[PDB]
Amino acid sequence: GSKFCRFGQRGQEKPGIIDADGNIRDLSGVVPELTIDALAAAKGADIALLPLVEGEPRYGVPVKGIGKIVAIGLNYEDHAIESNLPIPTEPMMFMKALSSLNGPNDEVVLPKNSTHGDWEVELGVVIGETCRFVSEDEALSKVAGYVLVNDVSERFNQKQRGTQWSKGKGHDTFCPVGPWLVTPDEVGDPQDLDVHLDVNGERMQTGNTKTMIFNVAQLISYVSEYITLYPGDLMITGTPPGVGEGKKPQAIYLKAGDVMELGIEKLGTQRQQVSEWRHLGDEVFG
Amino acid sequence: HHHHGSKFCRFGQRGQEKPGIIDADGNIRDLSGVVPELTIDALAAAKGADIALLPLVEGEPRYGVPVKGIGKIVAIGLNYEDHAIESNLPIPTEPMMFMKALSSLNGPNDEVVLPKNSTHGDWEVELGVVIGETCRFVSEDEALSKVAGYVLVNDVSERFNQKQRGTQWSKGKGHDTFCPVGPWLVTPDEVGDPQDLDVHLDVNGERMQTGNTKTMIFNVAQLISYVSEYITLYPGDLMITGTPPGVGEGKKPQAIYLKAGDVMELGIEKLGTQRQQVSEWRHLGDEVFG
Ligand SMILES: [Mg+2]
Ligand SMILES: [Mg+2]
Repeated sequence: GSKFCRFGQRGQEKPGIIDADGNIRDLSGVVPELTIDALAAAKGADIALLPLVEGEPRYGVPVKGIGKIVAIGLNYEDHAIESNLPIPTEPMMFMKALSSLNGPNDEVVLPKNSTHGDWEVELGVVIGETCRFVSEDEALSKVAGYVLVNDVSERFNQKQRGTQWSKGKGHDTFCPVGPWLVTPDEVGDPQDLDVHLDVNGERMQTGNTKTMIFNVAQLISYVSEYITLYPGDLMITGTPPGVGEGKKPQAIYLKAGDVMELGIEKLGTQRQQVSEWRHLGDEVFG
Repeated sequence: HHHHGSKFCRFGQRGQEKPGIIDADGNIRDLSGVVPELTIDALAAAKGADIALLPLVEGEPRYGVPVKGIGKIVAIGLNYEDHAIESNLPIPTEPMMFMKALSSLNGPNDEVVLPKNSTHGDWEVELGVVIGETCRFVSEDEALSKVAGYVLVNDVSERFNQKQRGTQWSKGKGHDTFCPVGPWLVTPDEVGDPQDLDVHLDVNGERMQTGNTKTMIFNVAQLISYVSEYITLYPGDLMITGTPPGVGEGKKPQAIYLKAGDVMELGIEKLGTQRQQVSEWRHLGDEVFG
């Protein structure tokens, strides 16, 4: 067993594992919650003895207890070329507000009066062991698994209200994560995964993680010199070309009624409906 | 449910802190018989506790972060009018925001460990705001009602990592030990007006920063209201609201920075005091802070 998930309504999710047929099996008999500490027991469990889940439940964020999210800026060489930007010599880092975390298929709500909402399919890395000044040679051994991410962005809030990108990155619902935490033995080389994203069934982003400027090991090593990564932390590693902001002749942005569909090889798929802003009340996402 | 305010704290070694309240004589009183931990959800029961009945805490225990469960830290850039004048910077038309990585959180008097090869370490005394109720597109008129209390903060900064390794400030703000918070979570009825509090920070006994929150450009209510349109603030979240003039980076004729052996001492009216000793980098191993 190498694909883990969390299923059910928000705030009520249960731990699960994806069997060889693609069905969810309930892990509640083995571990109470899918946390990083629970991975060893969930990885050792006998799948054929776990009950099948009924009712076609919602996928939640596949790991409970993500403490913070570190985000990487320009990190695809073919993206740098398409934007006519220089190759960064060290990775741009910014924080992806934890309150943006959402389920993989959950509704994406555009911010108030937003006309610059944008998509960013990204490889997410979930840390398994504390990363504090870790060498590049040892970095990948600190990884618990990989996840599919959409780094949803508001380009006006990101770039036209100051120099700090996080202002356009932390909105409610702007970090769909999942549906699977896939352990490294199943993922293989994280630097050979096909990546894609469509909007309304029209392909917008195509790439492969081989063209990352800083690979996952380089990113973990660098980040750990500035910000300690603890088990459960998520790092989102940048996006290939094809974001709406870069479309020619004119940029293309998200609008109400759009449907985003994205996937990364071995990490499953996401589908989000995009809705216009409304006041989301006392809802606590994640 | 009285309207006189409270000074809450957490006391003990790391990972073993207990909930406390400060009495009028400055003693710590043990709250463990009333609530098991000093969380936001615990505040209701904690504020109704009769201080005179609680045990005196003996000895001089370490103060921890005064509230458990801070989920994230939102930080403001330039936000004191006198700082804008001393730096000859424009008065902002909207607040600069960045995120202070949660792993920088530390107790109020805990050692500050400089990152590797740091010669640009710097101090920033700030008024911290702990959120008590969810803030989502909240108006200025209702913002302060969402506040659980106020805390003293040092927004410790590595100016080279902050500004000379790219444009994103968080890279020089998230280092281990770079957000000492405390010693007290002070509820609004005790603080009074948050926009009339004296602020200071000394380094090795020499006064570096002097100010008063009356010169804030965006007041606390305006900051909460603005931030809440871009990022939802949940109970327990911390917002650090900027710093008065006198940071080391701004000293004339030459900037002055932290070095191993330096002592930072800071305070804000009604919020207590902090003291941090500064150390050269070492590998902190598997230690967890906060
Ligand atoms: Mg991104
Ligand atoms: Mg500051």
